[PDB]
Amino acid sequence: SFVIRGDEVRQIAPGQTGKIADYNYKLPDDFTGCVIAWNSNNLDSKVG
Amino acid sequence: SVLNDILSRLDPPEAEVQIDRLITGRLQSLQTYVTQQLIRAAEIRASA
Repeated sequence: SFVIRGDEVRQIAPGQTGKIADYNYKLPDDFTGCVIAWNSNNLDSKVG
Repeated sequence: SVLNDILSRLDPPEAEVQIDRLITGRLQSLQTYVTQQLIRAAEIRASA
């Protein structure tokens, strides 16, 4: 389960490279599975 | 044409695809060489 930013989602995929993919979580090339993302705007976002 | 440059310049996710092309070619070439090699050897054997 991740909190990842919106633009970043492209990164959670087998091949990608970027801050999230490099520094935080990396999939193997061989990854077998799905990535289900949905913006949870209401749950975690505040005026501050 | 150089293996190192692909590794150097390209990320592995991209590199893997590129090297793969290079691999099939040489492997094909060696395959052509051995096949070519076998026939000539046979020619030699009959002569021998």
